Amino acid sequence: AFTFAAFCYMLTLVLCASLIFFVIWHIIAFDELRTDFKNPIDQGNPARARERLKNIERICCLLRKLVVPEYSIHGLFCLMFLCAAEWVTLGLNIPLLFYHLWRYFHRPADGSEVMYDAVSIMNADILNYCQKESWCKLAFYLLSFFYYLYSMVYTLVS
Amino acid sequence: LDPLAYEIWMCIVFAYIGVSVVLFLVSRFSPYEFGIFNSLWFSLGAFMRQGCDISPRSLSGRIVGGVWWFFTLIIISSYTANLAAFL
Amino acid sequence: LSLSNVAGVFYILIGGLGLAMLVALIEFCYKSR
Repeated sequence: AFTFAAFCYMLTLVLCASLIFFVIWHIIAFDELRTDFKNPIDQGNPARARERLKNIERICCLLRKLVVPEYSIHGLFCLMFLCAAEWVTLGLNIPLLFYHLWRYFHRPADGSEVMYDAVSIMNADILNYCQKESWCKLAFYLLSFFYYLYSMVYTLVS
Repeated sequence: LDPLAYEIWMCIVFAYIGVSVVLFLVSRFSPYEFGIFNSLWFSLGAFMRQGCDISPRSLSGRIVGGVWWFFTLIIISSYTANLAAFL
Repeated sequence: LSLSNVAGVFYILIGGLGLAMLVALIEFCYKSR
């Protein structure tokens, strides 16, 4: 009983795998950043002082790059389920799409233009908030992946 | 468009999207360029049998290219056949 | 032409994409190490 919606589910599962990997790399980067920031050895050390700045710049640039693929791919999921005539899953996915739009466009805190500028991204509140958000996002992506698998099998067998 | 039911056309569109996305991810985060724009260009060119100036150089992009070529071959050979009748 | 007739091609395509991303992960790990 192959159907357009079933293929959408298969493709969405394939891409949710990569989304999961992106979020995992994000949480790993933030764990490393937190461990380094809590470590003041780089602070107040004439040697390797530039090392901390270089690491911060590297991480901020890398996660500045990793963000657009995730957001655009989730938007692709939303569009696909819109055209698939799937209403439950699209409703479940729109809130996170709006969250991503808000994150990318709001520009709060009167800070720098970029999301991770490595200058205002050193506030402990920022790290805590984003680590919690990333963990919640990972949990949601796992749940969505399993839901996609279950829906795919259910639609296909039907 | 009659030779193929609209379900197949929608699946074709979203497969053309998915393959290009996959190729973008594979090349960007596992390199030896292939952005998203050139990736879509390559996928479209391969769907229409007109090759492009760029070919994947890694194994992980070449697998995608191969399956895309097989898929487009099958689909075009299915569509082309019995196309004057529907016109 | 009904989608049921050619579904195998899409099954094959999805298998290929999954295998390709798997291989990309493997190559990434080898490059890192």
